[PDB]
Formats: sequence, C-alpha cells, structure tokens
Amino acid sequence: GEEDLCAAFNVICDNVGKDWRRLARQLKVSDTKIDSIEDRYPRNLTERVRESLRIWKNTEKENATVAHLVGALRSCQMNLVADLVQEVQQAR
Amino acid sequence: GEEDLCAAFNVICDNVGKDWRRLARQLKVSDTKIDSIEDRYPRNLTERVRESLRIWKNTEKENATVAHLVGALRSCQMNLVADLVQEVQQAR
Amino acid sequence: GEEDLCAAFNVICDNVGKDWRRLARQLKVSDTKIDSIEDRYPRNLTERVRESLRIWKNTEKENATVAHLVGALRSCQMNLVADLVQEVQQAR
Amino acid sequence: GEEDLCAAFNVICDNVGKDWRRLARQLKVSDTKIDSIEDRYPRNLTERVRESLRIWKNTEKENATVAHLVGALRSCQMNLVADLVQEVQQAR
Amino acid sequence: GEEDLCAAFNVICDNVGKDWRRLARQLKVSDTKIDSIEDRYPRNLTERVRESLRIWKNTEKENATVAHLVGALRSCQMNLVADLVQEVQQAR
Amino acid sequence: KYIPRIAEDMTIQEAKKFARENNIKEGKIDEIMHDSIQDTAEQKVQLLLCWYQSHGKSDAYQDLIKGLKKAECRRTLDKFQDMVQK
Amino acid sequence: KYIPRIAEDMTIQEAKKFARENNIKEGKIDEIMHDSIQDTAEQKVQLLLCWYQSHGKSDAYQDLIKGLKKAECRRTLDKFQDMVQK
Amino acid sequence: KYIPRIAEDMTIQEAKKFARENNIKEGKIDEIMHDSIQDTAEQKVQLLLCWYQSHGKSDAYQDLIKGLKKAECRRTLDKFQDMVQK
Amino acid sequence: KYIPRIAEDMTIQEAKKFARENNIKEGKIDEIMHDSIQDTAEQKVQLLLCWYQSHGKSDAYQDLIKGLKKAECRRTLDKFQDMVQK
Amino acid sequence: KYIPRIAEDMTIQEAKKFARENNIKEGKIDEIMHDSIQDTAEQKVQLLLCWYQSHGKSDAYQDLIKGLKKAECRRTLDKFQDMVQK
Repeated sequence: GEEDLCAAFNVICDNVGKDWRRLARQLKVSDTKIDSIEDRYPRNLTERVRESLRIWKNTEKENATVAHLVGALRSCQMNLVADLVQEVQQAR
Repeated sequence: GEEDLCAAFNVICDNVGKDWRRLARQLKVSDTKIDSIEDRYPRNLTERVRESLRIWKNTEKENATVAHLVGALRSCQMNLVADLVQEVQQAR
Repeated sequence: GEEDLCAAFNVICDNVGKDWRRLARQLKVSDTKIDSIEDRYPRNLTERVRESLRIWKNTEKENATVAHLVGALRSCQMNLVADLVQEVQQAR
Repeated sequence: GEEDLCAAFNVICDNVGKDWRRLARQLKVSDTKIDSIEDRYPRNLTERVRESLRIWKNTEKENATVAHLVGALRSCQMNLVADLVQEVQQAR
Repeated sequence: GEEDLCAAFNVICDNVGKDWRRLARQLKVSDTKIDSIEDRYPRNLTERVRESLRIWKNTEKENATVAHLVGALRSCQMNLVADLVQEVQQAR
Repeated sequence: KYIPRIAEDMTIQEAKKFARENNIKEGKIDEIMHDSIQDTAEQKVQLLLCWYQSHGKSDAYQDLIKGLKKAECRRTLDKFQDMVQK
Repeated sequence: KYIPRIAEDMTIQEAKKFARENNIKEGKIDEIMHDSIQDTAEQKVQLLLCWYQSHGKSDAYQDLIKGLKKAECRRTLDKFQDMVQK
Repeated sequence: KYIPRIAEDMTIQEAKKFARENNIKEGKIDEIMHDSIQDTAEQKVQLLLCWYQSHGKSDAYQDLIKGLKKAECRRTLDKFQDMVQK
Repeated sequence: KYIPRIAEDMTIQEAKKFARENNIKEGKIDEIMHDSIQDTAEQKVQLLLCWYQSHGKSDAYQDLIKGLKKAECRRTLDKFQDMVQK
Repeated sequence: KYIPRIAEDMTIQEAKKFARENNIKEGKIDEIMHDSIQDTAEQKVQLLLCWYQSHGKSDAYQDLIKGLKKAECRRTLDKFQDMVQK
C-alpha cells in the first residue's frame, strides 16, 4: 500500500537520473507538469524524479501499484531498476 | 584532519578536469550522484570535482584520509596530482 | 591601457581559433586553467580564447601590455594576427 | 486529436535525432525559434525535437494533423519514421 | 522614442540567438554584465538578448536610438535583422 | 530561406571555398572550419548562412550563383539554380 | 536489420560507390566521405543505412542487390546474398 | 558492477558496435554517439551500462561475452574475461 | 588573400614540397601531411597559408614565387604569377 | 613544461607511437587517436602530456629521450634534445 510505494520511490529516486523524463512520460505524466518539475527543482535530479512519482501517486489514489511502477520502468529499458524495485517488494 | 583535506581539495580541484568522473568512481561515488553533479554545475568543471570530493568526505567522516585520496588519484593514473597532493601534505 | 587591450582581444578572439591553446600556453597560462576553459565553453571557440586572454590580464594587472600580446602571437607563428593587432594599436 | 499527436510525438522524438533541424524547418518552424531550441536543451537531442513539434502544434491549434506530420517526415526522407508513425496511427 | 525601441527589441530578441554576445559587446556592454546575463537566464536565449538590450537602453536614457541599434547589428554582420528592424521602424 | 535548402545538395568543402571566397572574412570561416572538420550536417548552411548575412539587400541570388562559379565550383550554383528555378 | 550485418563483410569504398550510386544524394555522401576518410569501422553501415532510409517500402533487398551490381561492384551483393539467404 | 571496470580496457568504438549490435536500440546509441564523437572518457561505460539495463536477469555475462564476439570484436570480451575471471 | 585562390590551381604535393622547403618547420608539415594523405580539397591552402603566417611583412609574393621555383617546382609559381598579374 | 614546446617540432603519428609505446595504456591513446584522426594542432602535446602525467618524478627527460628512441623514432628525441639543451 503506502510504505511499499515509499520503499520503491527510494530505490527509484536514488537510481534513475538521466532518463527521468522518459520515465515521467511513461507514468502518463503530462509535460505541462514535467515542465514545472524541471523548474521547481533545478538543483537535484533526485528530487525532481521523486516528485514526478508523487504526482503519479496522486493521479491514481487506488491504482498506484508497484506493479505498474515496474511496468513503467521496463518499457523505458530501466530493467536493472525495475528488477531491484521488484526484489525489495518481494523481500517486504 | 580538516584543513589538510581542504588544502588537498584545492590542488585536486584546480588540477584534474577531464577525467574527473573517473576519479569520482574511484572514490566509490555512485553514478546516481555523479549524474546529479554533472547536473548541478554544468558550468564549472572545477566545482563539479570538488563537490565530488565533498560527497566522499561525508561518506566517511572518520576515514576520509589524504592517504586514500592519493590512493584514488594513482589508480586512475593521475600520478602528477597525487604527487603534488603528497608534497603539499608533507610540507604542512 | 584598458580599451587598448579590449580592441586587441577583439581582433585576437575573432581570429585565432584552431591553435588557441598554443597561444594560451605562451601567455604563461597554466593548463590547470586551460583545462577548465575547454570545459566552461565547449560551445564557442571564440569565447574560450577571450577568456584565455582575460586570465592573462588578471595575472599581470600592470604589465598586461599589447607588446607582450603581440610577442605571444609571434612566438606561435600567428604572425598575421600579431600584425593586425599591431596596426589597430598604431591607428588608435 | 490530442493523444494521437502524443503517440506520434513519442515515436518521432525517440527516433529522429541527427536531422531533427531538417524536420523543424519542414514543419515551417522559424530558425529564430530553432536557434532557441538548440539553446534551451543543449543536453538531450530527444527533448529538442519534441519541443520542435510542440511549437508546431501551437502554430496550428486546429490543423495539427498527423497527416501533415507524416508529410513533413517524408519530404526530408525520414520515411521509416513517417511509416512507423503511420502504422501506430492506424492501430489506434 | 519608447514604443519604437520596444518594437525593435521584439524583432531582435526573436531573431538573433547564436551571436547574441557579439551583439552585446557592440552595444558597449561590459562583459562584467554579459557574464551575469548568461548567469540569470541560462534557460532562454531570447531573454538574455533582450536583457542585453535593456541594459543598453539604461546606459543612454537619451541617446538610445534605433539608429545605433541598427548600427550595432550591421557591424556584427546581422544585416538581415538590422534590415527588418529598419523596415518595422519605417512602417511605424 | 533557400540558404537552407541549398546547403542540402552542397558539400562542407565546396561551400567552404565558396563563402571564404566571397568577402565573408577568412577569420570567421576559420572558426567555422575547425568548429567541425568532419561535419557536413548543419555545417553546410552555417557557412552559407553567414555569407547571407553578409549581403542580403538586392540581387543576392546573383551573387550566390555568380560567386559560386568564381569560387572554383561551377557545380554548386547548378543544383541551387534548380531550387530557386523551382 | 541486415544493413548492419551486411556492412560487416563490405568495405568503406565499395559501399561508398554503392549508395552514392543509388539516388542517395551525392552531397550527403560527401559529408559521410570526409566524416572519416580512414574509418571503415561503423562507417560502412552508416552509408548503407542512409540508403535504407532512402527506399524501405517494398522489395528493398532487390534494390540493394541489383543496385549493388549496377554500382560497379558485382561482389558486395554476393556476401549479402548469403546473409538474407541465411 | 563490472560494466565499469570493463569499459576501462575497452574503446569507445568497439564497445560502440557492441551495444548497438545487441538489441539496445540503434536510436539510443545515436544520441550517445553524437553525445561525444571524441570522448572515450566515460563514454565507454555509458554505452556498456545502457545495454546492462537492457538484460540483467540471468546469465547476462554470457551475453556480454558471446555477443561481444558476434559484434565483430572477438577482442573486447577477452580483457573482460580476465576481470570476471579475476 | 591570394594564398586561397593560388592553392586552387596547385597540388597537395607540389605545394607540399613548397612550404616544407621554405622554413615552415618540417614537423608542422608532418602533421599536415598525415592530417590527410588523400585530400587536396582544402589541404592545399592549409599548407600554403601556414607559410603565409610564416613571413608576411614585406615582399612576401617574391618569396612565394622565387621559393616556389627553388623547391623543385618551377611550375606552381607560374599559375600564381597569372593571379597576382590579374 | 617542455612537453608543449616539444610537441611543437613533433608529429601526431610519431609521438603517437611514442606514448602508446611507453606504458601509457593503449586504450587511452585509442580515445586520443579517434579524438582527432586529422589534427596535429594540439593533438601532439595532448598525447605527450598524458605520458608526462604517467611518470613525472625523477629523471623523466631520460625516459622521454631513451623511450622516444625505443618507440621506433630515433628522430623525435633529437629535436627535444635541442630544447632541453637550450
């Protein structure tokens, strides 16, 4: 539910970087927002990402499942991260 | 201790350049961060480096020894810099 | 004095290119810096050069004379530029 | 309409690269802008492109049809992309 | 007078790009400032320019004439822009 | 506006000799020569366009054609002749 | 997808004459010619691939083989004949 | 974690052909190709690492070695063979 | 400014022997020799121009002609004689 | 500091074989080889300088001379012999 998504955000936030925006789009996050996010946290790449995810969790209160998160990660080739995200979700 | 590392950072920061990232990795600095650093200071190559070092000093409060710094420099072939870093550490 | 060096920088900046670095070294500009300069302005070759010159003017507040500039240009075979730099300095 | 153009932008953005500017011009995008775009996203070639397309969608609120997009792609020889853009538009 | 310069800034701002800095220097704008301008608006090339022009209008309250603007544009070879700037000034 | 579509058929070197051979300052082309020793991508129109800003007033196309022939080409002005023609 | 595996057995010069000799604009190849006068590394598939984007619709392989023979080769199309064959 | 230590001994071009020649999307490598035409600094591991995210599940090392040989190298997989060996 | 129009009629090799044979450092020409073993495109003026920066003061044209003849040519200085003449 | 003035008289290829032939990692030179296949401008000192960072402690000049001769040159170490001499 809630802490599960937390643990996943932490692995993702500290691991994506570069193609964060690619990820944003996959999570069906309007660029109207992605724009803003670049704006608000020009400083840390880690914050921007997280934020990205947050918007995603607020877009679907009930369907915000790690499933989809891993699904988002793998369509963008961020396999190694969806993998880790999956092994931390299995251990919990 | 503290000013020793300062004097060393100054020689390194003003002398590495190009293969800074190589150096970052040797200091066991996650790329998750290295990514960010490229991000935050796209402008000056000198800042990025330093920053790099900083993260390294915060990773090991107590084991942040010039020893290791020189050790990091020489595994990457930045001999001339580990050398200078060593002669400024001996003079002090 | 001040505007003289300006007029000279403009002829040099818009005319060197390729062997700028050769020039940098002649102006006794440490590579520790030359490295950085390549870094900061990867885009324009014209900026890098100028910058190069700037550092040189800050290295010698008082002895920053066009004389030496032309002297720097000719030791590197950039005759045609030291020439122009000399004819713009005579006209002024 | 709206999500159709989205799906097309995604195929184009992740597939053009190199001759993006050629494409920009075909979409009747002033260089006054193309200049800027090079400017704003010096980092990712993927962003620049998209952006390019965006401006194009704002230039013609109502006539922004995939038709023309494919038409733009094929006048520049980006056949393989107009093709894919056409098969994703037929499947939808 | 005032709206004339406005109309001219709009043509210039949306048309220079690349060699904006060249232009800045011609308008006798210290690099001490040009530096800053690069700083403040790293994002849009269009803003930076304008700003550049603004400083220029504040440097000469009374002699800020389109004349000189076109004069600045043509010494830098931005003929096509000084031209347009001249035809918009004649139409007004 | 043809300066773009023209470079298209041209070459980074012909065009090279072109501009430099048309009162576009040799020093400016030196920057644009080293600015990409191996890039005919945009590199073409960049050189061509700088010359554009050079004249651009009246009968510029003539200078592009006539000059293109006087700059030891007599081949680049031909494909552009087909574009303005078109 | 064979455009890659094909360049493999090919040469930077044969393939050179190939594409240029297949309506791939001579100006484009000039960039790719100077883009690496001494590099057959990737240089091969780069030229081959640009032509790919040229046609790619129907019976493109035929044009690659037939044209490869008409471009004064009659040798490059042979090793590719073995790849598609395979 | 070896993806880093491996690029070390590799080259920006071999590795180049490697990844692109391993289902890592050619378009992605085009960004990373132009992203630094002259930089083998980090450029090496960047390409190598993207492929890593490509598979990474089971027996990935095999694909790195086997594939490295199938991508017209038969030389890069050798120095990496010494690293995992080690 | 004639250094450009001159290379035009010249050759990458004559001019080669020219400069190298005029106190333009042999080491510098070695870079410019390997810099393009097969490129007389710009390669011509590049060599010629470096020598230009060599003297350029007074009566440089004489050195270009006289020297061109002393560098085992007696043929390149002839076509340039027609250009300055012109 | 002589590493700069030395490249001056040297060549991008001799010096090439030099460094690579002096325990300066072959992989590093590969970046610097492709980093400019046709540029002896700065390219010279770049290679030379990397080796500098290689040793630089005691009697480095000897290694530059002795090694320069062992790297199939016996000609580059001669012009540098005149510079340190000077």
